[PDB]
Amino acid sequence: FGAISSVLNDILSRLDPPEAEVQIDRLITGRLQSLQTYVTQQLIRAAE
Amino acid sequence: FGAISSVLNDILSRLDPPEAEVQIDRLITGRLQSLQTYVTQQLIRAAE
Amino acid sequence: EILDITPCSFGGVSVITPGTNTSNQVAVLYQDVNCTEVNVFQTRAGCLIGAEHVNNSYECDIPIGAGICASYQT
Amino acid sequence: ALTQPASVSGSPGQSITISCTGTSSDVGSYNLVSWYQQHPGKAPKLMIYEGSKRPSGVSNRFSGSKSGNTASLTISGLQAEDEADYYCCSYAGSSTLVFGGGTKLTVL
Amino acid sequence: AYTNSFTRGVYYPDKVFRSSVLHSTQDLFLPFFSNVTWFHAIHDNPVLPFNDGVYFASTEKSNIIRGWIFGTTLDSKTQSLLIVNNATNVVIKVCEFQFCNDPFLGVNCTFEYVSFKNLREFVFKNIDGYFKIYSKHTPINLVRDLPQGFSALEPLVDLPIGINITRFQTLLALHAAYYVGYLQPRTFLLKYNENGTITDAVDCALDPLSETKCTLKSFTVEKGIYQTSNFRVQPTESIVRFPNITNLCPFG
Amino acid sequence: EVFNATRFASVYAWNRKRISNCVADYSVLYNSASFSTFKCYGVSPTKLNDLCFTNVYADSFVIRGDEVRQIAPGQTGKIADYNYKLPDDFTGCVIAWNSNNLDSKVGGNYNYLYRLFRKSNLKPFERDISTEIYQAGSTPCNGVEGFNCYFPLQSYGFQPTNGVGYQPYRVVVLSFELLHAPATVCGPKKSTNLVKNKCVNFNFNGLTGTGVLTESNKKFLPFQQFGRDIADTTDAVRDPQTL
Amino acid sequence: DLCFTNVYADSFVIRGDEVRQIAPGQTGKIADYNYKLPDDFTGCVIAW
Amino acid sequence: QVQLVQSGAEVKKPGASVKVSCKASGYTFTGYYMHWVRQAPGQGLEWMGWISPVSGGTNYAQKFQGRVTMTRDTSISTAYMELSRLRSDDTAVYYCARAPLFPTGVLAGDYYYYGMDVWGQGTTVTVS
Ligand SMILES: *[C@@H]1O[C@H](CO)[C@@H](O)[C@H](O)[C@H]1NC(C)=O
Ligand SMILES: *[C@@H]1O[C@H](CO)[C@@H](O)[C@H](O)[C@H]1NC(C)=O
Ligand SMILES: *[C@@H]1O[C@H](CO)[C@@H](O)[C@H](O)[C@H]1NC(C)=O
Repeated sequence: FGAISSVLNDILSRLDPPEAEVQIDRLITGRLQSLQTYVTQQLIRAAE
Repeated sequence: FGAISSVLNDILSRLDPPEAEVQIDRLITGRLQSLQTYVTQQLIRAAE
Repeated sequence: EILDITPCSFGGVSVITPGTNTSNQVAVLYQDVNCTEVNVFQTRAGCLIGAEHVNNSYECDIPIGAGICASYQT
Repeated sequence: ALTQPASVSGSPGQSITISCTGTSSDVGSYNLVSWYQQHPGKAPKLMIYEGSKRPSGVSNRFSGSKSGNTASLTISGLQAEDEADYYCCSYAGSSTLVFGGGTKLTVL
Repeated sequence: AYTNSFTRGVYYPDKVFRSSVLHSTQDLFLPFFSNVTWFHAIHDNPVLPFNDGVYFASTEKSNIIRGWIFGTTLDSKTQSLLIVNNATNVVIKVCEFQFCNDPFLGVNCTFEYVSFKNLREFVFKNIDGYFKIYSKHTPINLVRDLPQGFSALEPLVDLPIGINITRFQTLLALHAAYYVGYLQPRTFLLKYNENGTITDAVDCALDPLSETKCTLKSFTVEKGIYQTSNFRVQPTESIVRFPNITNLCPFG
Repeated sequence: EVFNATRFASVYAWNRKRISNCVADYSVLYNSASFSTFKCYGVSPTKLNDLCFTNVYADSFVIRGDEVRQIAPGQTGKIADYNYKLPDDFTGCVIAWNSNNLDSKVGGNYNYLYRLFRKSNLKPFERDISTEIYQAGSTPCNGVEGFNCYFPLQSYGFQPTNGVGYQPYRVVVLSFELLHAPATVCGPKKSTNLVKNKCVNFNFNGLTGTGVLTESNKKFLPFQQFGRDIADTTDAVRDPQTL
Repeated sequence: DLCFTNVYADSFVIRGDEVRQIAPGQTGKIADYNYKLPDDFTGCVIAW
Repeated sequence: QVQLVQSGAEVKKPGASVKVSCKASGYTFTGYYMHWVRQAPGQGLEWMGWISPVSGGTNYAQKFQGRVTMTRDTSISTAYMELSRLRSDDTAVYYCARAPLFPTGVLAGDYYYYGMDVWGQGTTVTVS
């Protein structure tokens, strides 16, 4: 979702906070969007 | 949601437009995501 | 002079086939388009290639659309 | 390969002119004309560049012009110091920035 | 001469260990059932381009093919990669050697390394100046053409030469037919068994059946109907439309 | 051999040294105050002796004082487009120091040349030594210079009386690359004792995590270093010391 | 392919010797007492 | 302060070769096409060639094309001219010529303009 790598350990060990923060921000925004889609699908499937 | 403060008036009175625009963008993005979650929960509850 | 502008042929294509251990024959259907710019059957659902149009009606195996569908028979 | 007078004579205060003709290919086609002045036992000193432009420091009394294939150096108000040789040149197609017969200006 | 490439031209795309998984990835691979050039060595070694990597296949019985050269001009004017193998030693160089009119073998140096019945498959590619060479040897019993089968190539050589290469050539041992083909950026779905070996591969740039295979991420598609992104017809030309403005400028 | 070298190369013909299988403490690059410029973009300079990469390349040259600011991703200029182009996604660092006392003759050091005329921008990490006469005009230049045909290279005037902006600056750049190959060059990072069957913080070639390492039976190929899962997480690891 | 706001056409007749005196920063009788061209001249001149 | 020192006088036998030195300073040496201009005693001035200390590029006169070899050593910032197969009309005073501008005037016609700094004198007397 715009990050340099999907694993957070590489960003935590390589990049400094001034950019690791925005990388983590992008990663967590993508992950929360995916989790919201997943829980909405699970909710409609549970309703069915 | 990444902003320096949850209140908008302080951001408008403390920051310049070049950064106040980005702060407002982040704030409205977070509020819009929360509103999407809330209206999805409301639609599910209304269907039930 | 007036000239109407129309987006040319575009529409979600699809491909139908039976199971793998049954056969390797396959059919391709260009939907909601007339494949004139591309054993062809032209119906309201577009144009299907690979299958043969048969007038004898049978039970619908894999639904294609517009009351028409395909099967794998001799 | 250019043709200027070998010596021109003038009086003090008078406006004298020394021309030099090249060809239709060197002067008649290029505003790359050159005018030097040299004193005896001294290095050649540029007077006029690009047909009519004066380099920094050159006195205004030296004026440049060109007509077809002949360039012209006009010295208004001749002075005793104006006694020297003048060497015009024109780009010749290759090498390079040479000149005419050279003209000794004498002030009677 | 030309021949077929039914299932050859597969290799390990990376060095990550997998087991019993269907992994799809896009990389430079040989298109299946494509026409590849064929050469003989009876009673023949031209220069072939190196645009986007090369796949080579050698059917040997007495080790005739013994050298390969990569470069641009091949006249000792620029750097060229030379790889040779004399039956007990493997010599790899990148120096600028003086080549004759027809280099062969009779029975500015920045790198130097010194170490039918046999089908040897190789693949050579260049990624950001890194020359990658994969290989795989097998015993076969065929003289006519290339035997049909599936076999992956293990990573063998990786050299950071950084030399721009556009042509290559082979070198025999005079006192041996071989096939050459080109690679394309294709998407392949490979199956890794419990042993981690590539047992099957599907190229969904050939037929819609393999396209549905790439779609469902499985080597077996059930009875049904599916597809992917739509195919759109491209414009043939560009039509510029502008007024015939009558007002002119009175420059006359 | 780079910093303490008696001589360097030109701008376009920069010296490129590839390093493999070595250690670098990087402490000498921090305490030394002789470096006028030290800009690390891809990796933070403080967190350098604890990461590890596959390969590294050092490109050294000598430029003008005004061109020192041209070594940056996305930066444009004469040297940035005709002598040395840096990619936008550059993972490395740049060091630069003034040496006007060394690379400057009493009358001017003209041994350094730089490319100023080229009909196209250079590629990232591209080296061009084309001495062909540049064609500025429309007339063809068949090996003859002059009008509309100028030399593609120009010499530097390095005099001890020039200003700080026109002083010779030695500039080196370190570019790191990390592939699936075993990581070769990084800090010393002395290996700790290996402990099995315990929840501990593991670190392998920069890959840091927390987990329990246990004996395995998966036969990994000699060129297979790390093993990933469906979720792109590491499942098996090869000890960089013993097979 | 570039089209501007306004055009100014200055038309006159000079001598054969003055044909070289029509340029930015020219010296001469015509270039000083009759018609002078600015140094930042953005245009063109056609003489026949 | 552009300083320019030319080598000393020479006497030569005809058909031989003569080499004149030309040491420059006080300016950016390599940034100039430097010419070589000769003049017979009491005659007109005669240009011979020029050189770029940068890239060694040079160009001679067709009259001199073949008999003149012009070199330079930018380290000591010193140009050199040689004329082989000498003869009688070669007896003359020779100079170099440092040019006005820099050829960073991309199309500033450099260096087809001039010699602003000329050298003292080099008298070549080719007499048997
Ligand atoms: C394919 O396999 C299934 C499951 O074993 C079997 O029922 C079916 O008959 C097979 N298809 C054919 C054509 O034999
Ligand atoms: C579709 O194309 C076929 C020719 O392939 C033509 O006969 C038919 O009339 C077309 N139908 C329409 C609706 O244009
Ligand atoms: C995998 O490797 C093991 C180890 O030798 C071997 O016994 C087995 O036959 C191989 N194949 C499978 C499917 O396990």
